[PDB]
Amino acid sequence: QTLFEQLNSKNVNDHTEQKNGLTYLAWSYAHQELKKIDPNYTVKVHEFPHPDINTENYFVPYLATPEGYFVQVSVTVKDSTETEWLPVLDFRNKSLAKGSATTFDINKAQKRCFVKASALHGLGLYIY
Amino acid sequence: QTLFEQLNSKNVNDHTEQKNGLTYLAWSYAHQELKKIDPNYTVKVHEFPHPDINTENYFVPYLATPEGYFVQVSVTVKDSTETEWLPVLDFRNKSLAKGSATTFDINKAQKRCFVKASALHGLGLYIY
Amino acid sequence: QTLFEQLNSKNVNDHTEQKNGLTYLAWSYAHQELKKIDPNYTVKVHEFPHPDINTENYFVPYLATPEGYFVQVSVTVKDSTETEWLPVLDFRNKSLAKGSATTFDINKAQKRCFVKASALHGLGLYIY
Amino acid sequence: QTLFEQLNSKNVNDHTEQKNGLTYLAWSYAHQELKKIDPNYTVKVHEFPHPDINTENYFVPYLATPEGYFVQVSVTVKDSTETEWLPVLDFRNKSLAKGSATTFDINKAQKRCFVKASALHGLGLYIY
Amino acid sequence: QTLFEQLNSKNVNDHTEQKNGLTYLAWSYAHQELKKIDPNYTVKVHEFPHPDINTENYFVPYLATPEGYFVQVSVTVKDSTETEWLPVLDFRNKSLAKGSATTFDINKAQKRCFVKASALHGLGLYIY
Repeated sequence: QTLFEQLNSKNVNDHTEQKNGLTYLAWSYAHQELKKIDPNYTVKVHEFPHPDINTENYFVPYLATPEGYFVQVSVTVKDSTETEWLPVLDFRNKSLAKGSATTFDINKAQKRCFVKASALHGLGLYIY
Repeated sequence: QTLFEQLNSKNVNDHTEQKNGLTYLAWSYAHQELKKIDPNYTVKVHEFPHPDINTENYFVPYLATPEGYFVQVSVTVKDSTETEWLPVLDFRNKSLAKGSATTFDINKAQKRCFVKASALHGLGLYIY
Repeated sequence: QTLFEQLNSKNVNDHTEQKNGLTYLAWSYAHQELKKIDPNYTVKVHEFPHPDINTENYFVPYLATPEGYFVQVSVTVKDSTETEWLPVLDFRNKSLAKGSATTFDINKAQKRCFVKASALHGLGLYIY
Repeated sequence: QTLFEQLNSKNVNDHTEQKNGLTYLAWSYAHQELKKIDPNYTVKVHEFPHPDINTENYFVPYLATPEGYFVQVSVTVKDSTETEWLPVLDFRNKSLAKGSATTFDINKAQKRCFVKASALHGLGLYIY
Repeated sequence: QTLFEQLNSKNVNDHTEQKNGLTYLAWSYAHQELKKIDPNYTVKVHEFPHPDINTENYFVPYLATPEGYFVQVSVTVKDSTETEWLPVLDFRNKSLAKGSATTFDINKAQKRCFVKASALHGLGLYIY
């Protein structure tokens, strides 16, 4: 068949967490399923220059913008790349203004952006 | 036949949400239908220099203008590219002035601009 | 025959909205009719430097002038290009002074300029 | 015969509006008559540097002079170009001083300058 | 015979207006008579740098001098060019000082300078 249809036709319902009334598939499950399909696949978290620090060659792993925070994750399986963006959010799914976000929030957003970019491939597309 | 007519003759009415009295087709449905027609298609969100931050090589994913906010999405299916613009808007469909928009608003506008650019292709043109 | 006469001899009266006592043909209808005649046609919205912001490589999609706002749309069907200009206007068809226009107004003016440039081709010339 | 005589010998009286006691032929009629004679003809609205704004590569579609406003339209039919100038005027046909003209006034003057330049060709010369 | 004698021996008395006790032949009549004699003839309105505005590449269509206003028109029929100058004047045929002239006055002076330059050719020389 094809990668999209094979991956799309799977049930990731069992490995999900209901937090805030939303459904999330854990990254651990996503990491193994793609690993099975393709043994060698790449996950890259983009790094962007920081607006406040002017030191040269200083690149943080997230985008800080005057309006908030952004993350980017690029998942490449079998020579196909799917990029994704996401806003960093609170535990209550509310936006975080400049200077109100901790490093633990960014890491959670980075992990969440990975499982969503994988959903651009057939796996668990129905949840999003 | 042709891509426009094939895509135009589909019913996307079932997968729609009535919010504020407007009809919207979910991106998830748009992502799969184009994926079926063409296995390898590209979605690109344009990035523009930011008016307030003067750091070099700093590119946000939206356009901030003294009059408001703009987003752009370019969808390429089978070597044909359809670009689209849209204003970032509130939950009540009202405009957001400079310094009043959160990152969650931009992401929603980005997703909405994707399904509208896909409607430039035959799919779900009737809604817009 | 010829493109002008074929396009000119059509009834776009059914797909019109009477707002403020003026007659407007919806863009959706214009997008499909030209798409039928020519499968591959281009719509380009011109981008102009902004008078107030001095950042380099900053190009907004409209013209802000000390006297008001202008938009431009270039529609190319079958290797023929028809450019058009229009003033951005209120819901009451009144002019908007510098600093009084929202991004929702510009987008409406951009869509309206598209259907008028298409009317430079035979389609719906009688309305304007 | 010749273009001037053919075009000159036409009755554009039916398609005229009596406003302020003057006679005007609508642009829509002018656009179709020249289109018939010549399928491919060009209309160009000249763009001039603006006296107040010093930004580079900033070109408005009208001429603002310390004494008032000017517009220019160049109509080319069958390899012959007829340029024309006109002052931007009020609804009462009075002059507009620097800083008193809206974008709606400029557009009306641009359309009027087009039908007058076409009158340099035989069509509707008698009105002016 | 010759262009001067042929053109000189015509009666333009019928197409004249008596304003302020002077006789003027309308431009419309002049435009058609030369058009008949020569199908392709050129009218050029000279453009001069403006004394007050220092912006580069800014050229108005008239000459503003500390003593008043001047216009120039060059009419070329059959490879012969006749230039002409004229002062911009009020409705009462009085001079206009720097900063007292509107764009409507300049346009009237431009049209009048055209019919006088044509009178350098035989047509209607007797009036001036």
